[PDB]
This record gives sequence, structure tokens and C-alpha cells, in this order.
Amino acid sequence: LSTASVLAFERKLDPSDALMSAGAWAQRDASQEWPAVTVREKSVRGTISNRLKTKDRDPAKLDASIQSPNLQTVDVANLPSDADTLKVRFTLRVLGGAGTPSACNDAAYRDKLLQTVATYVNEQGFAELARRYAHNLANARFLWRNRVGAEAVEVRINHIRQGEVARTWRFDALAIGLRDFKADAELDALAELIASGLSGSGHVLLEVVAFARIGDGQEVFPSQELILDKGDKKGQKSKTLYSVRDAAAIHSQKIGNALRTIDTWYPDEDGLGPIAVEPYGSVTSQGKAYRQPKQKLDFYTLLDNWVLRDEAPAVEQQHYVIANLIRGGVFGE
Amino acid sequence: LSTASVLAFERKLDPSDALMSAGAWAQRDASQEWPAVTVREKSVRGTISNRLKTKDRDPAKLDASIQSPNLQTVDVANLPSDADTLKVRFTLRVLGGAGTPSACNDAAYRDKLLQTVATYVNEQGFAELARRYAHNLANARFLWRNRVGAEAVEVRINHIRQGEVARTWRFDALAIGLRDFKADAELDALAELIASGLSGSGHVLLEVVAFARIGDGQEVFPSQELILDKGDKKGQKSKTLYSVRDAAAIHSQKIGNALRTIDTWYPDEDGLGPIAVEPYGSVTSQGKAYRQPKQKLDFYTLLDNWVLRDEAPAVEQQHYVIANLIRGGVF
Amino acid sequence: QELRQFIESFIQERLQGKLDKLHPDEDDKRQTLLATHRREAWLADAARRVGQLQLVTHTLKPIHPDARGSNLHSLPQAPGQPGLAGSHELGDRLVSDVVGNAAALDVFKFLSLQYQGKNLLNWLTEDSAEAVQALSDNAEQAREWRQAFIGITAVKGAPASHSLAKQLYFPLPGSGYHLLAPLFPTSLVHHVHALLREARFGDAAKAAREARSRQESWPHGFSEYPNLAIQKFGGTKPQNISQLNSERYGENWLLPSLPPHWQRQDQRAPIRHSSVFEHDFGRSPEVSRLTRTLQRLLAKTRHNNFTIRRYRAQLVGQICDEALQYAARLRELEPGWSATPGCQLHDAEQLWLDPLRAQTDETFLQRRLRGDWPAEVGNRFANWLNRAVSSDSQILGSPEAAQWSQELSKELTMFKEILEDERD
Amino acid sequence: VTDPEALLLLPRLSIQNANAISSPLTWGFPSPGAFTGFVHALQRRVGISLDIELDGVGIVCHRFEAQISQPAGKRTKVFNLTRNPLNRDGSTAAIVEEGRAHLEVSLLLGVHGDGLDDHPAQEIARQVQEQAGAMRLAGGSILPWCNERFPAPNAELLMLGGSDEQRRKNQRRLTRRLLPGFALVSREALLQQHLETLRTTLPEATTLDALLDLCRINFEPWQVRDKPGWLVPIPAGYNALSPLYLPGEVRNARDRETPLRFVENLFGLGEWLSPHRVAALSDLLWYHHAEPDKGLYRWSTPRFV
Amino acid sequence: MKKIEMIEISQNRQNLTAFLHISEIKAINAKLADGVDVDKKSFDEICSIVLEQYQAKQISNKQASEIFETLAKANKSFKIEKFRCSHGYNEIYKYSPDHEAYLFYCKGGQGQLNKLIAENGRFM
Repeated sequence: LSTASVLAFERKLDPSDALMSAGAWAQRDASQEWPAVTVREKSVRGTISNRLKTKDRDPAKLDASIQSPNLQTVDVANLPSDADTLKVRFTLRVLGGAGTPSACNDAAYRDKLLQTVATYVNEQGFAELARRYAHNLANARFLWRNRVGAEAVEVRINHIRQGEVARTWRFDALAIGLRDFKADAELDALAELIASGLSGSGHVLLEVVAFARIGDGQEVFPSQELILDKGDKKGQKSKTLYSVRDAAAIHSQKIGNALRTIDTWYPDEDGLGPIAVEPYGSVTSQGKAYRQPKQKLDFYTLLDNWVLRDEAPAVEQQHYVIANLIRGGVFGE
Repeated sequence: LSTASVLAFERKLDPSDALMSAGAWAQRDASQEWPAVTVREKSVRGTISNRLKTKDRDPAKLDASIQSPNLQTVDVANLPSDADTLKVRFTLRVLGGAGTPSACNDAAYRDKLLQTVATYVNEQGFAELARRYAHNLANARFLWRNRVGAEAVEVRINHIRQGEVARTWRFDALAIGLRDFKADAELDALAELIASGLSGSGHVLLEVVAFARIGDGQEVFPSQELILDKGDKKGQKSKTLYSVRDAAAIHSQKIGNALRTIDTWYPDEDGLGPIAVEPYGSVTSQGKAYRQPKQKLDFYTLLDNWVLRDEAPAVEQQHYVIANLIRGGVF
Repeated sequence: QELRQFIESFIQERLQGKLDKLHPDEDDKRQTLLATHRREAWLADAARRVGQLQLVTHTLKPIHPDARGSNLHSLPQAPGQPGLAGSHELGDRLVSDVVGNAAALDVFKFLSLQYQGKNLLNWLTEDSAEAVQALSDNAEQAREWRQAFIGITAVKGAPASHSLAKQLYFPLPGSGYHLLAPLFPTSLVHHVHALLREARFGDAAKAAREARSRQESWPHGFSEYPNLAIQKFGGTKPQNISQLNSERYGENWLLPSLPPHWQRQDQRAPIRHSSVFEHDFGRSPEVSRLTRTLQRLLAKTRHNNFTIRRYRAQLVGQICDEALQYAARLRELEPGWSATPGCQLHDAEQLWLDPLRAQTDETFLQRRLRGDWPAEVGNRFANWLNRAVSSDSQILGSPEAAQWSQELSKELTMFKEILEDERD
Repeated sequence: VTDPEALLLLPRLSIQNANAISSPLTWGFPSPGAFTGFVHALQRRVGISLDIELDGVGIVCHRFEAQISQPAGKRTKVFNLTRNPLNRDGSTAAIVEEGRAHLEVSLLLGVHGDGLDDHPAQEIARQVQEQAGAMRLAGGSILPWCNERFPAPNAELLMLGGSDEQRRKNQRRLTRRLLPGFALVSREALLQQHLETLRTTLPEATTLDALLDLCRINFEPWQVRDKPGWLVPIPAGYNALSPLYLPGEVRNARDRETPLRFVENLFGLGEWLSPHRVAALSDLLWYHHAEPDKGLYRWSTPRFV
Repeated sequence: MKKIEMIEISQNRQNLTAFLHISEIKAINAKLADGVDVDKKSFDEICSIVLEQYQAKQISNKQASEIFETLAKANKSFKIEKFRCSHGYNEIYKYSPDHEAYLFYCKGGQGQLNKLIAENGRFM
């Protein structure tokens, strides 16, 4: 038995575009009429600060390249001067039916894949993964750089049943950690709801609203976009930001990465913070690859060592394999 | 007599494109003014998560290949942040005169084909095939990935005669199963309407609306496009969605393929569910093909051994052959 | 004598190419075969190459990639009425793309050099002056060479179509039909494709780009073709017909024949004060390009009058037609026309781009809701005609300017009579 | 070629997934031969029972959107395809490229038979309008009316009955509902005289066609030449390159009752002129006439000016 | 360790000078043959002479495995491949240096990738 030539999973954790508006703290309860954070367009003048490679490191060439500046016109997003908190709103829906592929070639492979996933689920359900996803929702990690230096973050997680809010959660995102996954008495209801959503029982759609008290008229950081900067004029757009209908926003997959930053089982060091569940678990910031395929601890090795050869991994790595199935993609070729 | 060397059947029951708009679940009845969901561009950056090769995964080489992530500009269709449900509207006309070939080379084979089809119509009426099409109109399979994860999918289909609503309906697409075909009184009335349309009188006409309470600003999925030459420059685009008049729409053949998944008589499986009616029935998602000419259960040998040698097949395979004639083809 | 005194180097080209892939035993066998079939037996190899594949001048392979039928290369000559152009008269540049069963490209490339200045490329069908002495062998080798060289234009004989080969029905006037099976005009398509290639980019193309950009100016017949689409034949493996070469990967591109407004939609004059309140605006992007074209060569000369008799009034007619088309396109998909904030001037001057009847109309609503005439439209059209063409105090010294002024007045009166019936 | 007694107007007609390509050298609007064949098929379906004839068409093109894309900084276009079902295996082997288009056309048909002689006026138009909604006009389906503002305005306008000022008022009333369109008419005489204009070197018709529809830029020894109109190349009928055959002779014909011919397209000229710029609407009807002696099978519009 | 792997390690890495620390050359000059001493030599020259001494059979296979793995671990600088395909997703991205990232190029598997590699070259 080999892996199927096609095998593809949908994503079972779908957030929207986290769109951001601005306002004043302590009036954040009546905060459905707040004005959006519009993306303005300012002009910067940069100077040379990159490393010279000892070819232009001459006394006259550097003095001739200092006098010719680098004029650019960048997008920017800021709170207004009368607003000192940033409200970032999105809706996350948890689909469920995790280990069922969406397009599988072989039947003898997918039947035993469903058997291994079902053996995992009835052996130990999605409660660990839902606990870690509820921690990445309660600890407001989806404010990526709108969280550093913030004074007080506060997250409101509703539970929109049929339009009517059935259940409410209010977390202080800086009280609970960003590293240690400790259990809380209130967070376990949200983890139970996400576990019920992933296990199939019911339709789970949450509305996540994060208020980060930045400061009066400070800078917020929405998602940034791709530019094909072939040639630049006097001043040409060198940085543009995301905006859904003239209102700044974070991309749906950047506030999805900060939801599945649950991987703390990687072999390098479990004390250097969790990383994102990816095959050959990687971070482009650190520029390295945890779970190297020279080791036997990546996703694409443990998968066909669990399904084909029936070598069940450690209990803390089955969580990683099932979380990578929840993330999605096409596996196997 | 021999088989006609030019055989072809026109497509009956052709739908329009399935245009998408968005609005709240409370105002789903006053929904002729709902704003369309535009497609937008957004850039995505990713690392390598593909199953890379069993040789070129060196320790330093993977860390060197991970420092440069791959970038693209995909298209997305999202509901606006106030709208809660997606409305998918199309117009399905059922033409009628199913077994009449558009082109037939032989004349005696044409007469024998018409006699065989009229024999089938006289013996057992279209209620089974029209029920299996009324199921795909009833449970909203025609929203393919916009269906899963919605908490309320309901269709409103109204048959119109000459520009006025002649008969209306209302179903609950989540209550009706996607797996088993189990009848209901309104489904049989709609199947009688579709079967009367499929007889040789003339076209019957339905407007099909489907409201799916997908979520408050979530992602909706219209059909994509084949380009086959994305361009030779820097700024290509990987995923491009389909639009008619700046409204994101589902392709007409996508809706037709969702209407045609009626046959559950293919021999290889018994628990997968229905696949689309196709000669050598081949699911494009799976990538394999049931009803191969290794067995004697394709469409071509079925039609040949039914009309020529008068070897009448099983009732399920006769249902499959007449559903393949309803679908249309070129042989 | 293009059989031994001229075809010797053509035959030895193969015996020289057979020395590049030289092996111990297989290379000697290939050299022995090339010596047996290239010293005097070129007629036998030409017969084998002629038997290998057919010669097509219009092949119906490109209409369905798995359609195996008859593809005849006959002359499409149609000497009839003087309004039709096709592949009926090529004469020179009629490249016969032989793509029937091409498994060996060296079949047709055996006698492709003795026709450039010789009498053997035309003697390869009949009148064999060198047909018997070119092979230099007995009647068997010369007969095989003749039967192979006749196979470059020897059709299958039995006509045959396919079920995927586009057979249509043409109705005669009071008679039975005629079934027509069109084939793909491969020679004409590659003729027009060579025209488009040598007009779009090449040697004189780049020089003409330099003569357009810089101070150097050489006007000649160079052009840019806009909006041409690409239709690919074969796709990944273009072996439908020959002439689908390494940069011609089925890449037959198609001339633009789109509608008059075959682009997207756009406008700037909606029901508002900035859009419809401007009682004399007269603007558009396509109408702006037409106005720039009509105002560039805006003179009335004596030697240019023989073309400016129509090329000057044609621009004014196109401007009036574009204005009428914009006025028709504006008030068709915008039902909002009533009292509202910022809709004051959109009721009197907006008598053209005006909505339907309202919900709270009065008894005499034929003046305050919708006046039954384009009352402010005629003065606006007169002002637009006065602003689009800068008429001076000496613009009627001859009848050239005054005739255009009379034509503008007549067109304004006609547009007024047309717009008067708009409110009814 | 006979002038009709009545111009039966077929209304705003949305047709989807049409044939965009329609010719080996054009890609834009579909062929007018599709329109004449559509009217002949509609005649074969309804006119024999309605005791009428149907000959011509008015091709107006209210809107037209092609299924194309401009790939990544290029001056050309490519065509959007459709994914086909698999073979016996999972190959996705053959991908033949054919274009699609959605066009809102509105035809006007020339009637010859017993329209008002033995039948009413509104009922014949209602029957032909509800008959043309169950067929396809260019290779794609004719979408019906399910949206708001229910028109059904099949204007069965009589032409030869009435005074002259009433007839001109009827023409300018029917032209009111051709409001954003553009009628397509052949200009064979224009291509002929434009061929005689540049016959100084070689008077090829395929060269006068391929050097008129473009924008020929030519400076001053710095301009582009004055655009004479909206000139398009169109397919203007077929031209045979093989003699006539017998019904059962040629292998794999569409039917064994009519003879077969192997033909080749003819490329004529066309213009998209506004419907106000014609005298009468019956001047712009497309008829297809054939000369089976030679190989010409040509559709065109007589009396086009 | 395989043999074409050593050829690709010779082919792909950047050409560096004075990258060999004292322990590596101390092992190497006594480890390799008596022909060439490799002091301040480029990576391509060392790898070419070691692959030639592996071709003309004088030195064994395990020694070549150890010294080619030593040349692998001593170098951390890689050339850019200009073309990276996503395998299951059936895509091909192309390196653009001003973005320092792999922008999208074309839909295609491994055969289209090898076609583009044969056309444009395998490296930047």
C-alpha cells in the first residue's frame, strides 16, 4: 500500500478578513458605530542604510549617493487624534469533519486514513487542539504588531447561533500568556465549543473582536500587499496596505496563522514559544526549519508512518498531525 | 443494421450562470435589490509546504530554500461585513423531447432509437429521473463549496410560464440529504412538472434561488477559470474567479454537473454516493473512472446492446442510459 | 540535369549527417544504408518518403484534435463577386503544410532544393526530363521515385468526414439543402500569420518604432494590431499539421472582430448635481478620443477637400452618434430620477437622461415631473458644437466652414426632433 | 431578396456561452451565418405551422462580454476554457481551445407569408417569441426573461400597410427600442474600392482586408490616419474546394439525404453603424444566397445603403 | 551516500575562497591523493578534481563520501534555483530578486519545470 496520487483536505478553520476601526477606550461596549481606520498615503524620504559590499565603499561614491535621496510614497494607517484604541473584528467558523479528504484517488488508502483519524478521535478527541486554538483566540495573537507595546488588550468572543448571540466570553489578552498554555476556568467553555464544532456536533461561528489600546493617534499595522515595482518615478508607491471597501484590514490567512500557532512539540526547544503547524515546521523570521526531514519528525514522514506502516507516533505528535490535517492542503503525490 | 457514425444529442435542462449576491437572513424575501459580491485581489505569501522530493531535502538546503517564500496575488470573494447570507440565483429551462437525436447518420437506426425511447417513456415515465433532478434542485448541491458549513440553506424555486410566477416552492436543503434520494409530496409535484417539461411539448422554465446563511463576512467560492497561458512576465495571477457583470458567478456547466449527479448504479462502490451521469462515469475530483469498457456497463455498449440487439438491460441501467440521453453528448 | 549534377550534394547531405552519429557496427550499417540509398538510390528513399505522409493545403485536423478524416488540398479559387476575400488566390507564399501522417520530416525535404531555379520541382508530377535519369537506375527505381513524387499531391481519393468535423446545412432558394463541411485553411492561416508576425515585430518593425519615437521620420505601411486573441492548436504537443514549428506551437492568432462597445462599462454623469446638474457638460472617453481625432486635422483645404468632403462630416456624425449612444446608455440602468438632495438641475436640463414616472406624481405632472420636450437640450447641443470647434470671425470666407456650420445646425435640429419624442 | 411585408422584432435576447471565435481569422462577434441559420431553423420549427416565411435578421448587439483575459502584461488576449470530463483513465488528455461569449442581441425578422392575411398580429409574435426561447442562436443557449420589468415586446410591425409619414414614424418608433445597439452590415463595395485604391503593387483582397481594420500609423515625412468607421472583418460565407457528392457516397456525413461539399470561409467587411443612421430598418436584413453552379455560398445584406 | 549527489553538491553551491578551516584541510591533504594541494582554491576546482579522482578510479568510495560530506557541511551558501515548483498544487514559481521572493510563473508539474530549466538555465 502506498499513498494516493491525489489527496486534498479543505481548511476546517475559516476566518474572515479582520477589519479594523478606531475609537476611544471605556466606550468600547457601544462600539458598532466606530469610524474605520482609513489608509492614507504619505511621502517618505529614505537614505542609504544597506550594507556596502566594499565596491561602492569609496569616500566619493558614498558622498555622491548620500546627496541623491530615495523618495517614496507609502501607504500608512493611523488612529485619529481623538481615538486611542483599535478594534479589530472578524468571524471565525469551525467546520469539522477533520480527517475526511475532499478529493482522494485511492479507496483502500482513504478508508484506513479515516480509520486512523477515527481511532485518534475516539481515543483522544479534539480537546487539546481546541484548547490551543481557544488560547490563540483568547490571547489576541491575531493582532500581530498591533499587540506589541499595547497597554491593555481585551477580546470579546460571541457565539452567533442564528443571528442571536447565545454565549459571550471576555478575555484580558495580556493577563493570560502568549507562551504558556495554562488552563482557565472560563476558557474551557470556549475550548469545549471549538471541540464540539470540530467533532461535528453543531455549527460553530464565533465573532472575535479585539480592542488594543494603542495610544492617541498612534500607528496601526494592517496587512501589506504585493507590488510589482518594475520602475519608480520621482516618488512611486513602495508600500501599500490592505483595505476592504476603504477600511484597513488584516488578511484572512494572517489572522489564521496566529490561530494555529500551537506547535510546541517540535524537537529543537519547546521553551522558545510555539510555532505554526506546517509540514517541515518553518518560520521565515527565524529563517530555519524545525522538524527537518533528516529527522523523522516532519508531517510528511509521520503521516505515512502512521497510516501505511501503522507506527503510531507519540501522543504529543498525533496532535500535530491532526492539526496539520485541520490546516488543509493537498498531501501525497 | 449498424450503428450510426454521426450520433449526437442536444443538451436538455441547461441552466444559466448562477450569480451571487449578499444580504441578511431576515430580508431574504425582499431580495431583488441585494448587492452583488465582487471579486477582489489579495496577495498571499507562503513557505514550502509541498511534499518535496525524497532527495533534495538536505539540512542547510531546506533552511536556505525557506528564507525565500513564494508570493502570489489570488482572487477572493467575500461577503460584505454586514451581509450574513449568500443568494445564488439562476434560471433553468427544461427543453423536452429527450431521445430525439440532434444528428443521426442512419435513418433506420434513428427510427429504432426513437421507438426504443418511446418504449421506455411509455413503460416507465420520467418520474424517477425527474425526481432525481428535483432532488438536486431541492437540496442545493449547485452551490458546491458554499454549502458545507452553512447553518441554513434554503431554495426558492418558482416555475414561470410567460413572465409571471405560475407555481412557487420552498425547501430546506440541509434537511434533504445529499446522499440518499427519499421522496416528498412537493418533490413529486416538482418532479411531475419537470417530467412534463421533459416530454416533447416544449420548454418549462424555473427560476432557482438559493440562500445560504454562510456567515457574517465569510468567504464564498465562485468557479475559477482555465487560462492555459498565464503570461510571460512578473505579474501573473494563480487563482482567477469568474465574473459576469462584476458579480461573482458560478459557471453554467458547474451547475449542470451538480444537477446531473443522479446515478448511483455504478458497480464499483456502494457507499460513496452519486456521481455525475457521464459515459464511462469518471469523477473529475477522484481522478478515476467507473463504468469502464472492461465491464459491460458503460453508456456506449449499453446503448448498442439495447437498441440494436434488443437486449433490454436492467431498469437501473435503462435509467442511466436515458439520463445520459437527457444530458446530451457527441458519439 | 538536377539528378546527379545537382542532386549529388543534396543526397550527400544525408551521408554527411549520418557520419555525426557514428558507431562501431550500427554506424557502419547506417552509412551503408545511406550509401545504398544516397549514391544512386535517392529515388527509392524519395518513394518511401512520398508514401509515408500526405500533402495538405487545407487540413481538417485542427478543428478536432482526435478527428481522423479526409483533408484535401484542392484549390479554393472563387472568381465570383467582388466582395469576398479568402484563400482562393494566394499564388506566391502558398506554403503547402503537409501534416497528414508526418512521422519523418525528411520525406518532403528530399527534392526541396532542385526546384529553386531548376525544372524538377515542377517536373516532379509529369513531363519527366530528369525523372528517368535522376535515379540513374532501371525502370523499378525510377518508377518508385515517380510514384513517390506523385504522392505529395495524391489525395486519399475516397472523401470522408468525421462526426466531430463541423458539417453544417446551407439552404438553397427553393431547393434541397447543401451540407457544407469546412476545413481549416492552414496555408491561408499561416500566410496571414506570417503577415502579422512581420508587421508586429521583426527588423523593419523596430526600425519603424525608432522612426516613430525619435526625430527621424520615415512614414510607411507599419501598423500595430490591437485586441488579437490567441487560439492554440494541439496544446502541449502541437503535431496536428506541420507549420506548427518551435515558436508556432499551434499559436494561430485571430484578428479582432468585436462589437462597437466590446469593452467594459464606464460613465461619469449619474443622477446628481455633479453628474446631472451640469446643464452643459458633453464629455466621454471614447467621445473624447473621437473629438481629438476630429479636431486634429480640423482644416478645410483645396487639395484635401476631395477627402475632407466626407472625412470632416464623418467625424461630426460620429460625435453626434456617440453622444446619442451615451444618452441612451445613461438612462437605461439608473431608475433613480425624482426629488432628492442634489437633484435640482436634473429635472429641466435632464429631460434627456430622465427617469420614469414617480410614485407621488401630481395631476399636471407633465411639466414639473417630466416636461414633454428637450427644452434645455438644444441650447446645450449648440454650445457643445460651438465649444468643440473653435470658430473664428473669418470662418466663413468660403463655404467650407459655413457648410460645416449648416451641417451642425441641421444635426442639432434633427437631434432636437428626435429628443422631443423621448417624453412620450 | 424579396422585400418583406413586415419586420417582426425579436426583443432583448440574452444568449450565454455563445461561439466567440466563429471563423479561423476572427474572434469577436459570432458569424452572421449563425443568425441566418437560426432564422431558417426557427422557420422550420414555427413558420410552416404559422403559414409564414422568415428570411432576414438585424444584428444589433446591445451588450457583449467575451470570456477572455489579458495575460500578464501582453498586448494579446487568450480564451477562457472549460474543464472537460476525463477519459477511460484520468488523463485530461485533449484540450481543444474554443471561446465563449455572452451577448444581448435583438433580431428583426423579415416576414413574407400570410401574416395579416389569415392570422392576427400580436398572436403570431407571441407564438414566435415563445418558440424562439427553447433553442440556441449561435452555439449557446438563449436565456429567457426572469428578471424585473417584464417586457415581452415582440413588435410585429407592418411595413407595406399605411401612409408614408406613418411608416417613417413606425420606423423611428421601432428604432427607439434599438437604443444602445449597433447594427452590423456588410460593406463589400467599400472593400472593393479600397482594394482598387491600393492596387499600385499587388491587389490581393486578403491584404486589403488585413491592412484596413487595423490602425495604420504613419508619420509626416506624426499622426494616425482618419478612422473611416467601425470596420470589422467578418466571415461572409463559404467557398467550395471539392465538387458535389452524392448523399450516401461520402463517408460519415451528417445525414444521407443531402449532398456534401468541402468548403472554406470567405472573409468580408462589416460595419457597426447606429440604427439611427439607416433610412429604413428593412435595409439592414441579412439574407444568405447561394450559387450552386460554382462554389459560392454567401450570406450578405443587400440594400445596405 | 550516492554518486550523483556529490555531482549536484559540486554543481549547486556558491564558489567560495578561504572557506576551509584548518581541521578540514588538515584532514583533506593527507586524506586525498598526493596530486594536488588545495590551499585558497575555489569550491568548483576542488570538487572537480575530487570528482575526477573518483572517476579515474584511484581513491575509494567511502573516502569520497566523507570528503564530499565535509565539503557539504563546510559550505552554508547556496545558489538560487530560479524556479521552484509546488508539487501537489501543480504550480511553478520563479525567483524575482527585487522582491527576494518566488513570484508565480506558470501552472505545470515536473516536466514543465524541466523544460523551463533547460530553456532559462537551472540557476540564477
